[PDB]
Amino acid sequence: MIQEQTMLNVADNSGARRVMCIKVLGGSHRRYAGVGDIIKITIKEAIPRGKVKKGDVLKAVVVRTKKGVRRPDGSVIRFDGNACVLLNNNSEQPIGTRIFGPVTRELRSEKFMKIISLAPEVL
Amino acid sequence: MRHRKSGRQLNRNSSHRQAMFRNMAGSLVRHEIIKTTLPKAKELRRVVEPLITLAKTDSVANRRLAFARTRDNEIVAKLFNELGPRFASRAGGYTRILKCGFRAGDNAPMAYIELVDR
Amino acid sequence: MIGLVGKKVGMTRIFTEDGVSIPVTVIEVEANRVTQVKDLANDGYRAIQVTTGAKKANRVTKPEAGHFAKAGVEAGRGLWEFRLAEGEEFTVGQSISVELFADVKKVDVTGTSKGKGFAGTVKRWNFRTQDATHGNSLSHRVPGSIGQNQTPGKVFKGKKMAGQMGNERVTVQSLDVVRVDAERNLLLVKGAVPGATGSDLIVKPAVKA
Amino acid sequence: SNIIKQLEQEQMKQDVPSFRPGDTVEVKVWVVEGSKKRLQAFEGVVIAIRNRGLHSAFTVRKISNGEGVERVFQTHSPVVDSISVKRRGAVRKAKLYYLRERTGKAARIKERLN
Amino acid sequence: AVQQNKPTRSKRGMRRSHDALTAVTSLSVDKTSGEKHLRHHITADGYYRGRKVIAK
RNA sequence: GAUGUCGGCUCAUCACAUCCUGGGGCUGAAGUAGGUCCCAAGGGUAUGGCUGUUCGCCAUUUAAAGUGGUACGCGAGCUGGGUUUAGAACGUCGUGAGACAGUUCGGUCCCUAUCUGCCGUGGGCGCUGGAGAACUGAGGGGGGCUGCUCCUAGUACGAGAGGACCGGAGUGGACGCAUCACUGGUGUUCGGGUUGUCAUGCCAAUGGCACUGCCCGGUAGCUAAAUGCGGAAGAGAUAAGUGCUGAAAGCAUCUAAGCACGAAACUUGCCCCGAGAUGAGUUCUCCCUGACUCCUUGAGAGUCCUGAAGGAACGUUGAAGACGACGACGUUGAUAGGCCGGGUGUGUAAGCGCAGCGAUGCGUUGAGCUAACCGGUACUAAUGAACCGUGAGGCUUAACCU
RNA sequence: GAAAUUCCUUGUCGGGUAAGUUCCGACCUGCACGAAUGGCGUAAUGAUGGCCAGGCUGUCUCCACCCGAGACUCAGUGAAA
RNA sequence: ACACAGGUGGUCAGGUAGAGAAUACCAAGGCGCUUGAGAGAACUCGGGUGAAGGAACUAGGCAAAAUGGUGCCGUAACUUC
RNA sequence: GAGGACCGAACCGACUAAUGUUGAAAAAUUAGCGGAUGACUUGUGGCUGGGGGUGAAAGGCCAAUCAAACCGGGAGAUAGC
Ligand SMILES: [K+]
Ligand SMILES: [K+]
Ligand SMILES: [K+]
Ligand SMILES: [K+]
Ligand SMILES: [K+]
Ligand SMILES: [K+]
Ligand SMILES: [K+]
Ligand SMILES: [K+]
Ligand SMILES: [K+]
Ligand SMILES: [K+]
Ligand SMILES: [K+]
Ligand SMILES: [K+]
Ligand SMILES: [K+]
Ligand SMILES: [K+]
Ligand SMILES: [K+]
Ligand SMILES: [K+]
Ligand SMILES: [K+]
Ligand SMILES: [K+]
Ligand SMILES: [K+]
Ligand SMILES: [K+]
Ligand SMILES: [K+]
Ligand SMILES: [K+]
Ligand SMILES: [K+]
Ligand SMILES: [K+]
Ligand SMILES: [K+]
Ligand SMILES: [K+]
Ligand SMILES: [K+]
Ligand SMILES: [K+]
Ligand SMILES: [K+]
Ligand SMILES: [K+]
Ligand SMILES: [K+]
Ligand SMILES: [K+]
Ligand SMILES: [K+]
Ligand SMILES: [K+]
Ligand SMILES: [K+]
Ligand SMILES: [K+]
Ligand SMILES: [K+]
Ligand SMILES: [K+]
Ligand SMILES: [K+]
Ligand SMILES: [K+]
Ligand SMILES: [Mg+2]
Ligand SMILES: [Mg+2]
Ligand SMILES: [Mg+2]
Ligand SMILES: [Mg+2]
Ligand SMILES: [Mg+2]
Ligand SMILES: [Mg+2]
Ligand SMILES: [Mg+2]
Ligand SMILES: [Mg+2]
Ligand SMILES: [Mg+2]
Ligand SMILES: [Mg+2]
Ligand SMILES: [Mg+2]
Ligand SMILES: [Mg+2]
Ligand SMILES: [Mg+2]
Ligand SMILES: [Mg+2]
Ligand SMILES: [Mg+2]
Ligand SMILES: [Mg+2]
Ligand SMILES: [Mg+2]
Ligand SMILES: [Mg+2]
Ligand SMILES: [Mg+2]
Ligand SMILES: [Mg+2]
Ligand SMILES: [Mg+2]
Ligand SMILES: [Mg+2]
Ligand SMILES: [Mg+2]
Ligand SMILES: [Mg+2]
Ligand SMILES: [Mg+2]
Ligand SMILES: [Mg+2]
Ligand SMILES: [Mg+2]
Ligand SMILES: [Mg+2]
Ligand SMILES: [Mg+2]
Ligand SMILES: [Mg+2]
Ligand SMILES: [Mg+2]
Ligand SMILES: [Mg+2]
Ligand SMILES: [Mg+2]
Ligand SMILES: [Mg+2]
Ligand SMILES: [Mg+2]
Ligand SMILES: [Mg+2]
Ligand SMILES: [Mg+2]
Ligand SMILES: [Mg+2]
Ligand SMILES: [Mg+2]
Ligand SMILES: [Mg+2]
Ligand SMILES: [Mg+2]
Ligand SMILES: [Mg+2]
Ligand SMILES: [Mg+2]
Ligand SMILES: [Mg+2]
Ligand SMILES: [Mg+2]
Ligand SMILES: [Mg+2]
Ligand SMILES: [Mg+2]
Ligand SMILES: [Mg+2]
Ligand SMILES: [Mg+2]
Ligand SMILES: [Mg+2]
Ligand SMILES: [Mg+2]
Ligand SMILES: [Mg+2]
Ligand SMILES: [Mg+2]
Ligand SMILES: [Mg+2]
Ligand SMILES: [Mg+2]
Ligand SMILES: [Mg+2]
Ligand SMILES: [Mg+2]
Ligand SMILES: [Mg+2]
Ligand SMILES: [Mg+2]
Ligand SMILES: [Mg+2]
Ligand SMILES: [Mg+2]
Ligand SMILES: [Mg+2]
Ligand SMILES: [Mg+2]
Ligand SMILES: [Mg+2]
Ligand SMILES: [Mg+2]
Ligand SMILES: [Mg+2]
Ligand SMILES: [Mg+2]
Ligand SMILES: [Mg+2]
Ligand SMILES: [Mg+2]
Ligand SMILES: [Mg+2]
Ligand SMILES: [Mg+2]
Ligand SMILES: [Mg+2]
Ligand SMILES: [Mg+2]
Ligand SMILES: [Mg+2]
Ligand SMILES: [Mg+2]
Ligand SMILES: [Mg+2]
Ligand SMILES: [Mg+2]
Ligand SMILES: [Mg+2]
Ligand SMILES: [Mg+2]
Ligand SMILES: [Mg+2]
Ligand SMILES: [Mg+2]
Ligand SMILES: [Mg+2]
Ligand SMILES: [Mg+2]
Ligand SMILES: [Mg+2]
Ligand SMILES: [Mg+2]
Ligand SMILES: [Mg+2]
Ligand SMILES: [Mg+2]
Repeated sequence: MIQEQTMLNVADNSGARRVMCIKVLGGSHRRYAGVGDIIKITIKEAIPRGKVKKGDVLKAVVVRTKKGVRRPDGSVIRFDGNACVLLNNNSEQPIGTRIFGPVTRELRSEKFMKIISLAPEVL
Repeated sequence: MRHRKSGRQLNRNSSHRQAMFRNMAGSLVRHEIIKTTLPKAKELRRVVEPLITLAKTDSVANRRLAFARTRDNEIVAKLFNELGPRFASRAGGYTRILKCGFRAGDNAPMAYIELVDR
Repeated sequence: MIGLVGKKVGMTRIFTEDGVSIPVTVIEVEANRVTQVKDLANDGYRAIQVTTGAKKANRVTKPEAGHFAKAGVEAGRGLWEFRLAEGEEFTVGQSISVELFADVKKVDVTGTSKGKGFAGTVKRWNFRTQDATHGNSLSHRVPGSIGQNQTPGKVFKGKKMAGQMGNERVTVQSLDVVRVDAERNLLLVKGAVPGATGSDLIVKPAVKA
Repeated sequence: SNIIKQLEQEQMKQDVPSFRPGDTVEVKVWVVEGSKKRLQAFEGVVIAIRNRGLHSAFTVRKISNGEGVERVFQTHSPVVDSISVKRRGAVRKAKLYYLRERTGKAARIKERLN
Repeated sequence: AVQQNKPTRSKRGMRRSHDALTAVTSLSVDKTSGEKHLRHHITADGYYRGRKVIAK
C-alpha cells in the first residue's frame, strides 16, 4: 500500500538505497500501488559508484510490502518493509543484475520474469 | 447504532456504574427487598443473580471471588450461609421486579426488586 | 421465471480442491406454497402468490386464515407475489422447492438492508470532512454550503442531506449459484446479500444473465 | 446455527496437530508453476492462533534471506498440505507480536520441556 | 435567526394541536382487594394479582 | 436608519461556443496518426513544488485534465494567508503634523431558525358499512465514465519503416450499492502484566485512586484498508449523415407522394419510491341479520339491548429506532433477564505440596475467570380483564334474473 | 548592496527540490544604501521574522471505532433578540 | 447587579513515595458543587485507540504526536575565552 | 560563594490554540507558555488634578469613561440637516 511520498528500500544492486514514490501509475486518481505495480520514483540515497545517482527520476516495481498480498484461499503474506526494484524509464527492464530478499508469485508474468529468476526465493 | 449491545450506561461513567451496582447488590442481599428505578432494577438482576449462583458452591476461592465483587464480608457470609442454600434447587430467577408508580421528585418510574422467597 | 422466498441463515466459505475459498451466503429455502393464482380475466395480470414457513394460529387473524383455507394450505409467515412469464403455469396449493434453481447459474437477491438510523452526510453520502485543525470552528463533519445565492434563492430537490439510512429494500444482481441442496432446503450464493441474519430474502433468476 | 454448523463440519480437516504460540512449525503448501504441482516448506515461529472452527488460522514468522516475513495460513485450506511441529516453545502470551521488534539473540524462545 | 413577522394566534393553536394529553385507557381491578390500579403495577395497598406482595 | 471583500475549503447547479468518450462530411485522408467542419450535454473530466494568490511557470500523471453562467455560486456553512483601522520600521515625499493599489513584522470573523426552501419522520381526516392482507402502476427518482493486454493479425495498407477498421475475450482505474465469511481497526462491559499509594486486623489474597494509572492481548457489534455485485445487452423513435424508387423540370435529383439505414443525447429495458393517482384504482379473505319512542318527517333525533371482525392500550422486547413509526412475543409462552451446556478470549487462578537462604521455579493445571455469541431451559417478568370499533351499509338509471 | 530599502522583477548566475515568486551564496543595472534621526561586523541572548532536515504523528490520503458531557424523550421551573 | 467557574494581605504545615510547599495516594478535618429520570440518532464539545503511508495537510507542521529522570562515557564550528 | 546567572513550585505575568461570544465571566476557562534575588513582587498609609497630572512613550493610564475625566451650571448653545 504505497502512495506518493512513501519511501521504499531497494531490492536490487542498482546502487540506490532509498527511493521515494512520486506517482502511482496507471489511472486517474489511482491511490495505491501494491506488489507487482509500477511506480515513478526519485532516488533519495545511493551508494557512491553505483549505476544510478541521487536525484534521478525513473520507474520501479514494488516487490515487497508491509500491507502484504492475499491469496485465493484467504491467506496473507506480509513483509517487514516495503521494497522495490528499479526499472529503466523507457524499457521497464531491471537496472541491476542481482535481486535481494524474497519476492512473491504475483510477479510471475512475462514482464518480471528476470526478477523472478534472479530472486533467492519466491513465495 | 447499538446493534446487539448489552448493558445500560445510565448517564454515568464505567467506574461510577460499577461502584453503584456493588452498593445496590449489597443492599438487596441485606434487606431482601429494595425500591429503585425500574431501569436500575433490571440492570441489578444481572449483578445480583450471578452472585447467588456463585454462592451455591461454598469454597475459599468462591468466597474470595464474591468478596472481590462485593467488598463486604457480611454480604459474602449471608450469600454463602443463607442465600446459596435457600436457592440451591432453583435454576436462576432468584429475584422479581414489581412496578410501583412514579417518584414524586422527578416522575422517575419506580420498582421494587426482591428475593423470590422473601 | 418465478423466484422463491427464503431466509438469510448466515455466511460461511466453501473451500474448493484447487485451493480457492469462495465466500457464500447460506439461504434457507423451504417449500413455497401457492396460495393464489392471478390471471388477466379477474386480476388483469398473471402472477402467483406464495407463502412459506409457519405461523402460530393465535397470531393468524380470521381474514388471513380464511385466505389460507381457501387455498387449502397451512399458514406461513407472510405472502409474496411473483409475476409469471408467458409459458409458466401453476395451480393453487402447489409446492415449489429450491430445486427450481437446479440449473440456474446466477440469481438476483432482494432484502431489507440493515438499519443505520439517522445518518450524517459523511456516512450517508460520502461527503468529505472539513479540517480537523487549521482554525476550523465547530464545522468538522457538517455539510458545508447547501446552495448558491439570490439566484435561485432556494435549495434544490434531491439535495443530499442527513437523514434515515438503511432499513430499505435492496437488490444485489447476478450472484453466482454455488450450491443447490434440495435435501437440506439450501441455496448457497457467492458473496453477500442485504439484510441481517434471520431476515427474509427474495431470490430470482438473474434478470441480466 | 445447525445448517451452517453442518456445512462447516463436513469441510473441517481431521488431522491438524496440536501446536501452541512459540512453537516452531513447518507448513507444507501447494505451489503451482504452469502444470506442475509441488510442495514448498515454510518454517518459523507461531506468533498467533485464531481458533474459529472452519475459519481457524495461524500466523508464522520467519527471517528469510535477510527479510522478516509473516504468513497467515487458513488452517483448513486445502492449499496447506501439512503442518508439523519442529520445536516446542515456552512463552506466556497467546500473541507474540513483541517478536516483531526483536532480532537475533533478543528474539530467542526457550524450549518447552514436557 | 428570528421571525420577520409576529406569528398569529391561529398558527400558535395549530402548532399546539398535537399537545393534548391522553387519559389512561382503563384501570385494572385487583382480583382480591378490589382496588383499581395501573395495569402491571402494584396497588396502593400493596397487592398485585391478588397477592399481598408488600406490607403498607 | 449597512446588499460583508480576494483566495482557499465544503457543497454544488445550469448552458454548450465539446476537453474525453459516441456518430458523421471533406482532407494536400495509403496505413498508424492527424487537420478542419457538422451532430451530440449521457456520464466522466490530475496530484504535487513555488507564491495569500486567482492566474502562471515547473515536476509527474490521465481517456481527458473543457469553456462559461449561478451576488466574478457558496463567510446566519468553515477559514482569514491577501486587501482595508489603531503599534513599529525601511526606501521615498514633505520644514512639519503626516503620506505612498511601495515594501516590512504584528494585529477580536456574533446569531438558540419564525417563514419559504430542502433532507428525513410522524399525527389528522379523506377515499361512502367496517376490517386484515396481497397488488396494479399514473407519476417521480437513481444509474449511464473509461484504460490496458490478448485473439482476429504482423493480416488489410505500405517500397520499407511501421501498422489497422469491423468483431471477440480477459484484466484494471475511478465511482456506487450491499455485507462481515476472510484480512484487519476499534473493542473504558472479557482476561492478563505492572508502578506509586490507601484500605479490607495481619500473612496470603483482593478492592479503590492515579487519563481505562500505565500497558499487552481480545468477544459480540460497528466498520475499510476487507470482498461480493453494478454501469450493459436488447427494443422504439431519431440528430448530423447515407441511401432506394421518383416526378415537378422527357435529363438529373435522398423528397414533392412512397420506402430504408443511422449516435453514450430522447422513449424504454435495470434499480428504488409510488393510489392524497381527491382521476383517492384492483384482487382475496373476514365480521355485524334486535326492540322501541319522539319530532319540524328525513341520508332526523333519542332510549334499552347488543359490542363482531379487528384495533389500540399495557407488559417482555428487537442488527427497528432521536421521539413517533416498524418487527417479534404475552403462560395454548423461548419475548427479555437468569440458569444449564458449548464456543471464544486470556494464558496454567486460589489453596495445598515440593525445591531453593531468598526473589522465584515446579506439580496439582492449558488451570481459573470469561460481555454483547451459539444450542437449550418456564426459574423471574410478560394478568383475568377493561377500552375503542357496531347491529347488513344513500339516491338515480340501466342490465339482468324476477 | 535585488537589502525590514529593487519599481522594472519570479532580474541573472550558483546551491538545495522530481519540481523552489520563499530561502542561502553571489553579481551590481543602488527606480530610491551609506557612516552617532550612525555605517559595516559581532560570541551570547529572544513566547522575535524567514528557510531546510532528523524524529514524530488522524495535519492529511480517508476516515473508522470507543469513553464521557450536551443534543433527543419524560417530570418540575422557565428566558431572548 | 446574581447563592456569579473571577479577585482578596497575614499565620499553621501530619503519613508513604519524592530534591521539593512539584506530583500521586492518604490523615486530621471538610465536602459530592440546590433540577432530576431515561435514551444511547445526526451534529457540537472534552478525551482514548488506529491498518498501510508519514506533512502528501496548510498561508504556516496550526493542532496533535514526540522528547522528558539520575549517574557515567562523550560532545563540533564559532567565541567577547 | 559572585550573578538584572541557570532548572523549577508559590508569586508576578500573558506567547499559542480550542472553548465561550443572549458567556459560568462587560476580557474568563482549559492545555501548553515567560520571569521567578530583582530595573522583582506585595500589604497599609501618603502625594501629584484636567490643557492638568503620570507615562522604560502605547496618545498609554487617571474608578468597566480619555486626541482633553466626572458632576453641576451658561443651557431650550447652535443645527441652511
Ligand atoms: K455511503
Ligand atoms: K460551474
Ligand atoms: K468526439
Ligand atoms: K473527422
Ligand atoms: K455530456
Ligand atoms: K502571479
Ligand atoms: K456580491
Ligand atoms: K465570518
Ligand atoms: K445571508
Ligand atoms: K455559523
Ligand atoms: K502578536
Ligand atoms: K416567507
Ligand atoms: K410532513
Ligand atoms: K474492458
Ligand atoms: K470482519
Ligand atoms: K472485530
Ligand atoms: K493496588
Ligand atoms: K482476606
Ligand atoms: K434518384
Ligand atoms: K386507494
Ligand atoms: K421510522
Ligand atoms: K431466556
Ligand atoms: K482458549
Ligand atoms: K501452576
Ligand atoms: K495454582
Ligand atoms: K481456557
Ligand atoms: K543588488
Ligand atoms: K532604496
Ligand atoms: K531556485
Ligand atoms: K540626530
Ligand atoms: K557601532
Ligand atoms: K521575543
Ligand atoms: K533567529
Ligand atoms: K494528589
Ligand atoms: K434518545
Ligand atoms: K439517542
Ligand atoms: K515596599
Ligand atoms: K499624557
Ligand atoms: K467615575
Ligand atoms: K480637560
Ligand atoms: Mg441482546
Ligand atoms: Mg441527564
Ligand atoms: Mg479511574
Ligand atoms: Mg439499526
Ligand atoms: Mg479532504
Ligand atoms: Mg470563535
Ligand atoms: Mg473543533
Ligand atoms: Mg421565485
Ligand atoms: Mg423587513
Ligand atoms: Mg407541541
Ligand atoms: Mg433596513
Ligand atoms: Mg453544438
Ligand atoms: Mg470522431
Ligand atoms: Mg447532465
Ligand atoms: Mg438532457
Ligand atoms: Mg439512455
Ligand atoms: Mg517542502
Ligand atoms: Mg508555501
Ligand atoms: Mg462570489
Ligand atoms: Mg464558477
Ligand atoms: Mg451566505
Ligand atoms: Mg490577514
Ligand atoms: Mg491606500
Ligand atoms: Mg506570524
Ligand atoms: Mg499581514
Ligand atoms: Mg461564523
Ligand atoms: Mg399518514
Ligand atoms: Mg403529483
Ligand atoms: Mg434522472
Ligand atoms: Mg471500491
Ligand atoms: Mg462474525
Ligand atoms: Mg484484531
Ligand atoms: Mg485495548
Ligand atoms: Mg462483569
Ligand atoms: Mg481489566
Ligand atoms: Mg500482602
Ligand atoms: Mg480512596
Ligand atoms: Mg483522592
Ligand atoms: Mg429507425
Ligand atoms: Mg427520374
Ligand atoms: Mg460506456
Ligand atoms: Mg394470557
Ligand atoms: Mg502460577
Ligand atoms: Mg490474578
Ligand atoms: Mg502442564
Ligand atoms: Mg460459560
Ligand atoms: Mg518586488
Ligand atoms: Mg529573485
Ligand atoms: Mg534562481
Ligand atoms: Mg540574498
Ligand atoms: Mg537609512
Ligand atoms: Mg538617507
Ligand atoms: Mg558625519
Ligand atoms: Mg546625518
Ligand atoms: Mg547622522
Ligand atoms: Mg542602530
Ligand atoms: Mg548589517
Ligand atoms: Mg526578555
Ligand atoms: Mg421540559
Ligand atoms: Mg449554587
Ligand atoms: Mg464565588
Ligand atoms: Mg493571592
Ligand atoms: Mg507532604
Ligand atoms: Mg498539590
Ligand atoms: Mg477524615
Ligand atoms: Mg455520545
Ligand atoms: Mg471528537
Ligand atoms: Mg492519541
Ligand atoms: Mg495510523
Ligand atoms: Mg494493535
Ligand atoms: Mg502502524
Ligand atoms: Mg518516518
Ligand atoms: Mg506542501
Ligand atoms: Mg496543497
Ligand atoms: Mg505546536
Ligand atoms: Mg501532547
Ligand atoms: Mg535569573
Ligand atoms: Mg502588563
Ligand atoms: Mg494558564
Ligand atoms: Mg531564561
Ligand atoms: Mg525559571
Ligand atoms: Mg474645567
Ligand atoms: Mg500613533
Ligand atoms: Mg478606564
Ligand atoms: Mg477641548
Ligand atoms: Mg446662552
Ligand atoms: Mg437643544
